Amino acid sequence: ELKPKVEAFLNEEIKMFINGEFVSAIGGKTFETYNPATEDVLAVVCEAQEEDIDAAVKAARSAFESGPWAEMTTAERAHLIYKLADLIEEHREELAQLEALDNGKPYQVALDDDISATVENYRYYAGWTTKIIGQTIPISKDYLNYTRHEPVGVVGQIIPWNFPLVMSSWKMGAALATGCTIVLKPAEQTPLSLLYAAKLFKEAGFPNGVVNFVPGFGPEAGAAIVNHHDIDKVAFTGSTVTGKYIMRQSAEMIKHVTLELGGKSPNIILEDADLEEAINGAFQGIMYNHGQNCSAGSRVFVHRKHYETVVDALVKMANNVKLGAGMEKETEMGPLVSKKQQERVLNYIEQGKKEGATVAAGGERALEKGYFVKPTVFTDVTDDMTIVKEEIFGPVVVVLPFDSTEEVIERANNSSYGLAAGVWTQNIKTGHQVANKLKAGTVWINDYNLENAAAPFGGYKQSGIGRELGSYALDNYTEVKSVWVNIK
Amino acid sequence: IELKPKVEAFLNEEIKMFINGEFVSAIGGKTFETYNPATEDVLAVVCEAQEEDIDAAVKAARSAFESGPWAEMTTAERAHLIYKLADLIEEHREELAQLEALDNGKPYQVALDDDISATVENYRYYAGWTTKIIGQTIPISKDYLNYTRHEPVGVVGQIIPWNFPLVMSSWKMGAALATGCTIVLKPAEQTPLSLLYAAKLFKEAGFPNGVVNFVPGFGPEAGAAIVNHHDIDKVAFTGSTVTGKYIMRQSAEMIKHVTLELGGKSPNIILEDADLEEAINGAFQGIMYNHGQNCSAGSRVFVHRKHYETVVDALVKMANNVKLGAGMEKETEMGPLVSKKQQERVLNYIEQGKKEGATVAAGGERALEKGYFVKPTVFTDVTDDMTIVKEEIFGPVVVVLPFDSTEEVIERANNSSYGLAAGVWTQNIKTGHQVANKLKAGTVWINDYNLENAAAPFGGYKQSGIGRELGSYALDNYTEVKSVWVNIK
Amino acid sequence: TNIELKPKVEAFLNEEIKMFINGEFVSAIGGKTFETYNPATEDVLAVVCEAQEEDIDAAVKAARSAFESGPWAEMTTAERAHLIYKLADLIEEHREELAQLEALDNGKPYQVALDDDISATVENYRYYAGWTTKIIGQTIPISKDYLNYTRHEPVGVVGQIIPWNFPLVMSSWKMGAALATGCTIVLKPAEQTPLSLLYAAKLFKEAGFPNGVVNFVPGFGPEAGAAIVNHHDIDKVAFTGSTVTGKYIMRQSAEMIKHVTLELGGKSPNIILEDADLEEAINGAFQGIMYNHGQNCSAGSRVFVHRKHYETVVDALVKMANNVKLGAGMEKETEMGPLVSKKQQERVLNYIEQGKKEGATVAAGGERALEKGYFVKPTVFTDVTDDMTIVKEEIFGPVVVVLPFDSTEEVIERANNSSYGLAAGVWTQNIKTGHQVANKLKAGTVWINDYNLENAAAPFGGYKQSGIGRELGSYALDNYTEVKSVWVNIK
Amino acid sequence: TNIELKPKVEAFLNEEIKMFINGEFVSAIGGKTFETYNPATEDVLAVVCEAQEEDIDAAVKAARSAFESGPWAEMTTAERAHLIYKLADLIEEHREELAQLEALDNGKPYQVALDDDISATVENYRYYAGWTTKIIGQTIPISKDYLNYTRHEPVGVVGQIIPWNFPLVMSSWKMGAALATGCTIVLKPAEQTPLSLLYAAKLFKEAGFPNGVVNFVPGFGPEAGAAIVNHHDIDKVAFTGSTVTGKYIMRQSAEMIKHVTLELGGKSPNIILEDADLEEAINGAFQGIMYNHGQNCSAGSRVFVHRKHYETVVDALVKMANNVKLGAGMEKETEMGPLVSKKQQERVLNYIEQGKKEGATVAAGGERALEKGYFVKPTVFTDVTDDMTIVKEEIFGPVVVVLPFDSTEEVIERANNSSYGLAAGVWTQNIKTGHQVANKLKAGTVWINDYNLENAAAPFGGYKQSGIGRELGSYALDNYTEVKSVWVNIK
Ligand SMILES: NC(=O)C1=CN([C@@H]2O[C@H](COP(=O)(O)OP(=O)(O)OC[C@H]3O[C@@H](n4cnc5c(N)ncnc54)[C@H](OP(=O)(O)O)[C@@H]3O)[C@@H](O)[C@H]2O)C=CC1
Ligand code: NA
Ligand code: NA
Ligand code: NA
Ligand code: NA
Ligand code: NA
Ligand code: NA
Ligand code: NA
Repeated sequence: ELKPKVEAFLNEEIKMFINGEFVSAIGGKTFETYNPATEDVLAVVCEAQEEDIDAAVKAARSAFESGPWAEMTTAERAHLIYKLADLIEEHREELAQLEALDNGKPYQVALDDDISATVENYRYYAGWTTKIIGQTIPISKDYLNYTRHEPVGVVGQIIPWNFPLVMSSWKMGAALATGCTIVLKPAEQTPLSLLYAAKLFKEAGFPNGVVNFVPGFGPEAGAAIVNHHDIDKVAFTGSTVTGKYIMRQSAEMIKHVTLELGGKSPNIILEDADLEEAINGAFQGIMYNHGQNCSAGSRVFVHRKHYETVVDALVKMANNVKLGAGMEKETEMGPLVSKKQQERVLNYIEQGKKEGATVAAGGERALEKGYFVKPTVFTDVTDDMTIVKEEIFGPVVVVLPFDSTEEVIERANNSSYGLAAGVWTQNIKTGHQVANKLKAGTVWINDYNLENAAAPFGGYKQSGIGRELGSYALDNYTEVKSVWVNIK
Repeated sequence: IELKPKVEAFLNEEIKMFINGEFVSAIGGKTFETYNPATEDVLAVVCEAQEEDIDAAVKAARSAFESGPWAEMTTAERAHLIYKLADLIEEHREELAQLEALDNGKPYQVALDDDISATVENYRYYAGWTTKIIGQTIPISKDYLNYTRHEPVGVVGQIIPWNFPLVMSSWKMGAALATGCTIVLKPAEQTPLSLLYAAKLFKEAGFPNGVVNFVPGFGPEAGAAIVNHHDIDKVAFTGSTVTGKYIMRQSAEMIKHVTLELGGKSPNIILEDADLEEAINGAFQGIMYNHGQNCSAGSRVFVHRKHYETVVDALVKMANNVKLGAGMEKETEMGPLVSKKQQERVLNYIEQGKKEGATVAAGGERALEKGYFVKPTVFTDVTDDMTIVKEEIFGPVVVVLPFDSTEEVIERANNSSYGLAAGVWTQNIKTGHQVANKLKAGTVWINDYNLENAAAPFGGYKQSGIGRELGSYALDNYTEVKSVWVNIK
Repeated sequence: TNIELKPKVEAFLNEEIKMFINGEFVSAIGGKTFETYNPATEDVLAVVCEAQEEDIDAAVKAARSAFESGPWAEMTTAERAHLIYKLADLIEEHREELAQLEALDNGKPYQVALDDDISATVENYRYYAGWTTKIIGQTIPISKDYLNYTRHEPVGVVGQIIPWNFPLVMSSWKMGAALATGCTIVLKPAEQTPLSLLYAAKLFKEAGFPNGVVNFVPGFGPEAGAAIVNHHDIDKVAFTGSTVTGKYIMRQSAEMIKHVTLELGGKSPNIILEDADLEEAINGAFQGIMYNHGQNCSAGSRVFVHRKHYETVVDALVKMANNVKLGAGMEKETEMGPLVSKKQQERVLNYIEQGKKEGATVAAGGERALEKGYFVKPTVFTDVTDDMTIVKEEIFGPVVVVLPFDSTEEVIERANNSSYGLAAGVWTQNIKTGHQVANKLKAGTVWINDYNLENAAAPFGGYKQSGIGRELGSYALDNYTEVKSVWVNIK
Repeated sequence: TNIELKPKVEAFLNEEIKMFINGEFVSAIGGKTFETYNPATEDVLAVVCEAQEEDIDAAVKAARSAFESGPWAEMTTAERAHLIYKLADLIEEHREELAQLEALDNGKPYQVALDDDISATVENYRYYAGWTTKIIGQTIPISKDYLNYTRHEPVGVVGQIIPWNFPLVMSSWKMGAALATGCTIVLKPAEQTPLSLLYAAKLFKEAGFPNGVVNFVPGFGPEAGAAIVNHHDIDKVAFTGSTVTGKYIMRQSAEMIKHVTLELGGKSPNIILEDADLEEAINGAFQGIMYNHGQNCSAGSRVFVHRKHYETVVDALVKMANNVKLGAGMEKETEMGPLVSKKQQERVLNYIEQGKKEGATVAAGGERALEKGYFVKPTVFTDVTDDMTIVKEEIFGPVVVVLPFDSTEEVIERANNSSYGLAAGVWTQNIKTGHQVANKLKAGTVWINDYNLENAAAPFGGYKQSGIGRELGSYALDNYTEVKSVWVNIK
């Protein structure tokens, strides 16, 4: 049941946020975001067009070059971010509702995970503002040599629909900590939590233009950000094919890019694993957020000695999953985010059936309505298949037996992807050895799907370029200047 | 200057490629010619890497990265190999400086004192990094050990231009090799000699087979095969902004990390309170160093109105007094440009200048009987939207602009797609740092110009580059950060 | 015209001031109390519980327990960070109260306490709260056979002793860094200035610090102080004060092989070169020594002036000194309050007498001021030589010596010819001179065309006998940690 | 079977061993000399000039001048890096000669001196040579009004005292770091082991070090030693040795507010858990203590064993103990040499006697060995309790105590119940337990499924009474630096 501030918010046209003001599109167009558990329209939103992206970029450029954002001390900047975090925490329940409704995930996990992490991320990054240090370099008695880590300037950010608010925080936390200004676009299907959070940027005291939110569609608002001549740097998270596109376009202006694409991450259960823990880790690893997770462990490699114990257990778990609307207290898994996604993963499940794999559970849709799909366990698979090699992005897992550690490493690494990996073993040497050999940005030994503001994440190979979170994200938003002072 | 015996021996034969630790000819036998730009005579004939050879280099590098000594070796051991390489280059210093003078055209004494000495210092610097490329331990929670590993990216493909051939090979390889990567490297068709000579030293220093692979040839074939290679993990390139676009565009298809150092049109600013004597020398050397074939050349000298007339006079005199000649002639101060193609390209820029109405206060035409030479040139009476004021010429051509206020010169300096470097001349402590902070450029020299060192990073803002070379910074380009979480609950 | 007492201050002062141990406000085990005075009036400001050895022992046991188990030991770094953040928010909420206490107890002007001290306190906790999640060790690539990593672990129970010149802010320098690393604390404010800290204690409780993570033990140097210094179970010591007392602390710490951090005095030089911007340099020179009544480690107590400008600077510092409005801290027109105590006033008056005895000239001030309170007139000495006591020794009063010089090489040699090396300032418009002279001065901090600037992010401390180690900045964290190097065989 | 002397070693020993001060080899000012012995034969190995207080003064003046002016003060970081690298190349070229001196002078087996000590020396200089160009300070973004930056300056003239157990390699730990930062050195080798260092001195001269940058003063603790510790012009001190002497060094340093780095003893525990890999763990336990004849600060002198495995490990260590081939270092079959001196033999035999007196069982060894030279049989004590003197104190001989335990919580408590805290080893195949137990042990270094691993890149040092500070790694550089924070007003 709706919180009064959520009811109030949804009782009207959702404005975009530009130069510190809530505004309609210049051309006046609007679009609809739906509630995926019911298919009804949830809200009507102002539709950012190229001309609006261009007003936003002008606002961001002004805030970066002159005014309080440019003049502020690092402590002052830090306090703004810290105050933002406090405000988000205060509106925690309203934001969790907005995510549960717009995105579809269960309210309680949006609150406990998503919202909670957004808060922590902004607090972490506030801490960095006064610590982005450069170097003094002893080279010669004749010169003072030093580097300055300057903000890159105006940055364009594109956010997908699977962790809407949290992902906005990854991107913004680091960029704002360096002193940049932002032009950010949420996904067409999940613009609500961010647009609601814009009230909190204004209230925390952000100067006008520091952040600008332009909801809209990829090919118009999206592309306007990527192709914009006055945007200094771009960051994107999405499909590998759209990633290729952003990079291609960014080339035209020798523009730095940061991308986090998808994956087909392996979750490995070795013979000496703690089988109880590994099975729960294997199930959560794919099923968390309905499989709508870049780093989902969509390949559970299990040691031949435990294939059957595991495959059984995952089937019983997969059946037990209570599907429902996110705003229902008993819902464990919600629906996918859109009809397009629902089709897209149903078409993977069949494409896989037509390829010869068999279904130990799921493989269809769920409930009377909503963009739902049953949690699905595939069995009898081969490394060359479509469903083994490609990111499905639904709650579908392929389980593969193996007979040697050297084999599982080779097969785990035989992929164009390399976002993440899990390794379950109790042996100290094996766990480090294997994690060392896996070609992925993040490896969890005896766990899976753990993220924190302080630990970087991202892909090797076609899973991305660069890293998000940690100190590391900060380098994406900086231009290093080397100053030499002749003191001969 | 007389040829060294080891140079003579080297040029007395077909110049071979280096792949998998062996000197070899192109698989299909093709060869090409490199010239002596001061004479136009062929200097040597070289084996010509084709796509298939790049394929062989890449497989050798893949194998040396995945298994064998370079993969097993301690950081100390890798470091010592790199240190032994530097000692060897130092030993062959005179031979290498000769090759560079003959093949590139620059004067022998500066190749020795500058290029070859910097190459040695860069490898020594980077050897020191092997044992210090540290990751982090991150305290987050009592229930986990969190740590990062900075792993070498793998096989890296590198393309270097022709203006600082040996040194630029060192910028690239120093950092890559320090992280544990393996290299497929392509020198410019115009200047493959110093690199291919130096290959001997990689072998003798004890590099294992395939750790480094040198494939000379042409951009459209050898270059493209590197850029497009499915098994090359990361690429680095130095050159024109236009080819840079190409490289990044191509790298997109594989989600491949890029490092680029492109051109510039760097401002060199003389403020009113500058030590005008030192400023004049810095202005002149900032453009004329290496015949202007320098990314960071101070190609736009901005001069406070009060001093404009005075420094234009001096740069004109200095221009007209430089001794043009063959690099291997001891009286030479400036050699020719690198190729007929560059000589015409630059000449074309000067014509466009005159035609756009700028004045030629000095130079403006070719020099001597043969060779790709161009007279030092000073353009005057110029304006911000002129082709010559805005575009990288890459020859010994300067454009001199007067200005009236500091806010003005900052704005006009920054009004460019480029942002590689800048010079600021002032004796005031506040003005010098204030102006340096406001310039959009990777490197600013206060009361100096054109200084590089292994320890200080270099690169561009805007369309002058992505990423940095030199210093600790370069290392981040050759690494993949891995975050490991160990549940200890 | 009086600044009106804050109701919460009045309430605080209306009762015995308790100490803080294991999360509770308590009296001393033996019931002793001591008096703290208002140095402007000489009246008693409050009666405060006096910590004895037995009380330090109780605080150390509490701290030990909070470090070894309990929430502080189990909390994530984010959670520890949030505690620090909220404590800085509470400090800010009580900004006026805490500034009135500084003014009343220490003597300094209220507006300065507010704008400087309290605000710096707040920022210092905010800064350090940011470091909690960022205190990182290394992964070291050595060999394929081993995973090599280091951990920067909190050293443990830390003993901290704070002087009286910047009471609250000094407590924050000490505690912010240490708390950021996960340490637990036993801290002693100065006998003369225990109030601001004991009031602050309400705020540590309110923010939610677990029991015993911080422990405040007011009292005397020889009983409470020495008990901290000499305690078998305090893992590390931090101190700021006199160079003589510093020696004692290090000598005692030798017996347990205990890491020590110390910030001691100085005789910092403030150098005006020929090409200085004279108007800015005169103001810097005057504030450099007069700020906080000269009760400042880094005070530019030696003003070196290039021969050309010497007389011009002397005349200006004389006029400025004579124009200072002295008065109580809690009075709005006050620009410079009294010295912290009778003993300190007597100490500086003696130094002035020595200066006169030794042949120096009192160009201005040089005696006590007003009817009541520990006041001393801002003082300017001329006709001094390098071998004089007043030029070599820390006075810790609003007293300055002015010295002319003829060359840069000379001033650098004279500035460095001292046992001290806390700070220096250099005034010159020339880019090369600025940096060259900063490079040559043996001081932990050098201000070029400024003076007395401090920030949470920038380290502070002494060369030579001005100290060991640094406070503030990232640097201050390493004094609070032990480095553990872990080798994991992965062969 | 004797290892044949190298011509150069024979030529060196053929004469009086000179000291090295201001780039030249010279006699003591007062003509005094002392004898260093060969601990396997008890014969005099060489006569060496004995540095007095007057000699140390000469060395300090030389180092001071080298630090303040001349080539070392003007060299670029690359140039100073090159000197370090060349020195390492020279050490490598004389590897056999240096390993022979170590064996002869210290008594350790030649092959070990070679493969270990002398190769670690080389690598240690190569490592620190690489740091020369990378000792960076910070640019700190604080305000648009200022450029804030720090400089990590060399502290200056550093006094270094090194013991006799790893002569040459210890000199390298200390000088590598301190030389990388740009400091100058006054170093003293142990009375008993001056040869390898004085021989090495030729290499510093040959590598091209400027006059005075390194100065070697061999002699005695209470004369040459104390004079370093007490010199007014030495800016920092570093010492390795006994707790008791460490206390003295820190007490003396207090007088000048001088930074101290100390590595003292330990009683390190080597823990074998129930799921350990027993074969690996037994070898590691045995080597953990027997390496270098037990003359090792980090020696696993307390072998803790899980009850299940206690008797198996005891029998195994008894058998290995009695199988070691004792002999001269210069004899090819030698596995363990003598102790360094009659005095050290008398001390360890004393300890063994006390062990027997307090009720412990000598399961093996426990007496002297051979007919001449300072040998002691590898010894294994059982039937031991935590409060015995041999369990608590550092023996510094090839003596070990074996103790069973029944829970992991118990062994952490017993291992940590010590004033020492140098190192620990943990043997277990479980990923969780390894890290957990490593995290809870209070030791500077923890090896998981190994023991006695050292590397230039990894820090080493003690918690508690085992020391202050760290050596090796990037960390060791901080000990040789003074941090200067520069503020440039750019308003
Ligand atoms: N900042 C700098 O240091 C440099 C800037 N430039 C800029 O470029 C201008 C023209 O010179 P130009 O050499 O034509 O510039 P390009 O950018 O085309 O070439 C730069 C280098 O890249 C190689 N190359 C060319 N095409 C490809 C390709 N498709 N794939 C991979 N590699 C390729 C060339 O090899 P090859 O020589 O074999 O053809 C050359 O060594 C110069 O006047 C200057 O403005 C050029 C060089 C360096
Ligand atoms: Na929606
Ligand atoms: Na990639
Ligand atoms: Na050529
Ligand atoms: Na008081
Ligand atoms: Na000191
Ligand atoms: Na001896
Ligand atoms: Na200690």
